[PDB]
Amino acid sequence: MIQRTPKIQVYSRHPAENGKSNFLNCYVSGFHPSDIEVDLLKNGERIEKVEHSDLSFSKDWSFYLLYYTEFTPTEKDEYACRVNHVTLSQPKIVKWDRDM
Amino acid sequence: SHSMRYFDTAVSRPGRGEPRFISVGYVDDTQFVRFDSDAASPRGEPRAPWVEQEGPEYWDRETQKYKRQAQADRVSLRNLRGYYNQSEDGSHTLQRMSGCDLGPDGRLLRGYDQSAYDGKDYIALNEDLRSWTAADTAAQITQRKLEAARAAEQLRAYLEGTCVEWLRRYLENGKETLQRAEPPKTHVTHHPLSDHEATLRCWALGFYPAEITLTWQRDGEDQTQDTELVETRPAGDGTFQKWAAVVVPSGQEQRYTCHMQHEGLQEPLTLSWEP
Amino acid sequence: RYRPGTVAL
Ligand SMILES: [Zn+2]
Ligand SMILES: [Zn+2]
Ligand SMILES: [Zn+2]
Repeated sequence: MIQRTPKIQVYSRHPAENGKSNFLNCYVSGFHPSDIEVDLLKNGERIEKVEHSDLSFSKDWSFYLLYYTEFTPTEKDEYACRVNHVTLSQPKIVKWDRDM
Repeated sequence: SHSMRYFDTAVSRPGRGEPRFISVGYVDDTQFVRFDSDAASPRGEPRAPWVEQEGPEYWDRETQKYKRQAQADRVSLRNLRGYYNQSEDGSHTLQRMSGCDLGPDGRLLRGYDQSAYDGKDYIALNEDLRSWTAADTAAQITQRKLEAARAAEQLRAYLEGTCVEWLRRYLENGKETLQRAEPPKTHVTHHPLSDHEATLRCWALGFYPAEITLTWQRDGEDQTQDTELVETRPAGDGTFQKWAAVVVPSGQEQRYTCHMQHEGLQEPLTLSWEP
Repeated sequence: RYRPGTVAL
């Protein structure tokens, strides 16, 4: 069947200043089929209170979801988004760069 | 260009239960409703505050249409699974987009009802709103089954009455958020990759609606070939984010401009890297 | 408001 591998972007809601509350977003788009597993990580380990949007899809029929959580950034803490799908042999871990 | 769209997705899980039906309704790029058949007691729920008001008949009835639609899709999969003699053990996806483009005079611009099987165009409703189009032989089988039923008559009445009428009501009920334009906030950045080149990345943030055009230009000439352009992404709070980037040889940064078109801006915005 | 019921494919 026709299968498309997810594009993943990891970013915050607003530009991140330390000690100021914000949201960590992990946006997954352009994938097919819909079944997909997504976890957000803090310094390696899972974050538990993660919400997500309802399954929708673009003009070319490919799916997108947003996984997000409130957080408070810190110079030392490292964040990421882990993403498993059929088209991947291995779960992809994408590091949050701070650039926006 | 105001719009309501419903996005249905039915996926088969042959060795683990009935297929799952999930539907989400948008007015433009703002979600207002969902139905998930894997929910505990499945009902159509509000996802925006400008439809929470609607009475019990409204919500009971939408739910009623949703449950009946989920039954037809399970059936629709079961049938289509036949029409390609596919094993009863691989998962399969049916997707549907139905909705309305509104006009200047509060009138119908364009109605939709299209589908796709396993991520691919299967059958669609034509512009006139009383004729169909298929992709292969297998969707000819459906075309007869839908002409016989007079589906394009009952969809035309839906998307010429109900959809336009109820869109207009949603736009008016959620005017504070649906019919504002919040144009983009912008900056340009410069990251060196080597001694001799740097990525220039033009950022648009805090915009609604999502439709936006970002482009890079070297002395007027678009750099359509060199411009990396991520998919627009939600900020989480109703606004969107996008960037466009172009690797420029250092020394020549001043010949580059970033051009930006969005509903919330009346003139194109032109932007450059100022050291 | 959602589309009305149509015969399966
Ligand atoms: Zn308007
Ligand atoms: Zn060099
Ligand atoms: Zn180089």
